[PDB]
Amino acid sequence: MEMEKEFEQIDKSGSWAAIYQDIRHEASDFPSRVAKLPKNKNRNRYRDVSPFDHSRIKLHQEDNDYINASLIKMEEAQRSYILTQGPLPNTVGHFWEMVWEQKSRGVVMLNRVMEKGSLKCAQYWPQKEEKEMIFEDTNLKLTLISEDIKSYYTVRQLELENLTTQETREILHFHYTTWPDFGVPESPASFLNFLFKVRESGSLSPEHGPVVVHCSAGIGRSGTFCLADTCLLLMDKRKDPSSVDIKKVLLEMRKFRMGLIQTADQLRFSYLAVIEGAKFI
Ligand SMILES: Nc1nnc(-c2ccc(O)cc2)s1
Repeated sequence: MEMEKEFEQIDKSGSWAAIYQDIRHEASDFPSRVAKLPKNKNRNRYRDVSPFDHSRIKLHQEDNDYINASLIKMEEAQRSYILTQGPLPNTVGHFWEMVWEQKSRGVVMLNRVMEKGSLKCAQYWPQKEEKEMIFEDTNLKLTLISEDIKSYYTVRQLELENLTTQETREILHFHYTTWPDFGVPESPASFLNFLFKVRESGSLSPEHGPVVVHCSAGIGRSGTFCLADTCLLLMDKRKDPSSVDIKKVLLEMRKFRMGLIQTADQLRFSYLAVIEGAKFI
């Protein structure tokens, strides 16, 4: 069923809350035993948001390999994403270790450091060229190279250095700065513009490790970003773009991380973004 018609049918009937609960009811349930170990309690931002054991990212160290991060592997679309939480004061070194080990080119950030008067994630990148950051626990150095500030997003060039080998890599930081404190954006136009800027960079392409995507919990806004991207790629691989079922794509993605899309308003916004983006695809 053409999703644009399914959309008007749900909207006219006001059944967004009913569709969303059906998804929550059918979603996969897999163990997260490593996330709930007592040694990991200070590695988790939210008690109710954990990575499944089968899909979790492992840090390459014998001490403790745990980070709140999942590999979402979309087989038909041929795209992979790492979804993670906003880093904590004691996990900023783990975060950059993961970026290094997984060979990521891009980091996508969909939140502000402060929202609703509370801290949603650590200040995990340098704000001035001449004041670099050193992570002593993971032996990494991070330098701000340049910054391009626009109306809806900021793009930063960073240099990450493995102090152990003196190898360096260029990381691009794509920071969407205008998602509102409550609700979802009114138009998907600036979110779609942002997504196509990330694509243009090469960050989502198979010659690199998976893109790292985060918000505060790494399931709501982060879920919207990967669902829209995968749906638009599929609408292009299929003889009948109309065969793309956004609810079936979301349940597939929920096999890899729990809770993707946190509200009925985020589900509706995801439909809007894909409907509007398809008009350019
Ligand atoms: N009426 C139409 N159905 N499909 C179209 C299409 C699909 C993929 C593209 O890359 C460009 C155009 S137009």
